[PDB]
Amino acid sequence: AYSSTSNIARMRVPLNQQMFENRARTIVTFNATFVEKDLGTFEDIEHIIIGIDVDNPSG
Amino acid sequence: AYSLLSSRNRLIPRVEVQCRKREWVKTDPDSPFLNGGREVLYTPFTAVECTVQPMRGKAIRDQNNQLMIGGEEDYDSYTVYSETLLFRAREGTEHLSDQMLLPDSGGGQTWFTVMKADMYPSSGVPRYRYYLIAVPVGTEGG
Repeated sequence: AYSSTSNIARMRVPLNQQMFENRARTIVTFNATFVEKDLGTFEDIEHIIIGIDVDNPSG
Repeated sequence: AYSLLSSRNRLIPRVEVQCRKREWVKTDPDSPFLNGGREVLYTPFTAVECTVQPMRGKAIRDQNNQLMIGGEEDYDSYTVYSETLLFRAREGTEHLSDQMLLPDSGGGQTWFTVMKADMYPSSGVPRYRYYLIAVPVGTEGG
């Protein structure tokens, strides 16, 4: 997408020491969005094991 | 002592040229400045015999018509050998540099101002070499 624009400067440039050539220059700024793809994946979680310890005073 | 060079040449043609001395004067009655309204006083004269030659190279500052942001300005110069004494400006005085009238590249005639004078005090013969630059078009120099 388009964002903004800079100042437009008009210039005169000598050529072969005989003539002045008309020119101009500007900078136009755009927005963009870039997408890239990973090189792999991790393994899934198929099985989960959890250990539990319940501290109590009776034993 | 030199003998042959102490006499006028008899093979290469030589010509005479016209010149004019230059002073300056203050005109404003009340201005406190040395400049005032400057004026230049002239007194004409001629050189006995001279030889005129152009610049030898093609350097950008030696070209005749030059391109500036305003327009194609004008420039000329020469090298002159002469048997007349011409003087440059001297400081703390009211004397200015001598000028002499020569043909230009545009077909007209204009005044050239002496900038460099060469002398050989120990030799004796009165032969000199000068280097001249054409006065800016539309003015009488400085």
